[PDB]
Parts: sequence; structure tokens; C-alpha cells
Amino acid sequence: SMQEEDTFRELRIFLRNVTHRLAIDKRFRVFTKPVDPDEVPDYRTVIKEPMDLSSVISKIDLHKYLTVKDYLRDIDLICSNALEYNPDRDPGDRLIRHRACALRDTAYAIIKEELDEDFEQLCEEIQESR
Ligand SMILES: COCC(=O)Nc1cccc(NC(C)=O)c1
Repeated sequence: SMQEEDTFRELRIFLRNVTHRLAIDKRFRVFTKPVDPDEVPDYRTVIKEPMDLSSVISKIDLHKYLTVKDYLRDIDLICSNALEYNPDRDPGDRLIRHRACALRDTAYAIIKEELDEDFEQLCEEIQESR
């Protein structure tokens, strides 16, 4: 229905706003663009599904997310990839893991305060019907 298409458009507007607020935070600059395969040739041999905030914007615009649950799977993937690729005790690895956990926690906190639970339940019921 037109009403259902209006629901998914409101979801996309919400998701672009949350993603922009993450992408402008100085702590999360390392997560804003894909890892450059020229500068880090071993990245794609270790990390099987790369993800970053510019790719998340592209996916919103391609209508890849029909629920906030869908979207948070990709935020969780940015975080898990950082913990996997950078597991050591040295300061550079510990700084990127701290920033990855902050990105995940910040996304979940914005959604807790600003996503209506009945809006999410409506998106999940339309997705299930298709
Ligand atoms: C300056 O080197 C270019 C570069 O991007 N290196 C580099 C090294 C290790 C990790 C990461 N990024 C993530 C998201 O894990 C990036």
C-alpha cells in the first residue's frame, strides 16, 4: 500500500539522521569509509564482510533496510570487524576497539531514546507480510 511505502520512507529518514550523527563524531572517523585495500592489503583476507558508515548510507538509499533490527545488524558488523581485525594489547588496537564499542553503544542509545517501539513493530509486521 501507499501507507506502507510512507512507513518505510519515514524509516529511511530516521536511519539517515542517526547515521549522519555517528559519521560527524571525531571518534568515529576510522569507520566513515571502507578500509583502503592499497594501504591495508591483508584486510579483505581476514575480514569477509567489510562494512562502514558510507556503505550504510548507500544501503539506506537502495532500500536494503526494512527494519531498525536490519540496520543494527550492520552497526554490529562494523564493531565486530574492528574487534576481530585489531585484537592485540598494544595502544593502537585498544584505541580502535574502544571507539568501535562507543560507536555500537551510541547507536543503541540514540535508538532507545528516539525510536518508538510501535513504529519498529509496524515495520517488522509489514516485512513479515511480504
Ligand atoms: C594509515 O593506514 C591506512 C588504514 O586504514 N589502516 C588501518 C589499520 C588497521 C585497522 C584499520 N581500520 C579498521 C576499521 O579496522 C585501518
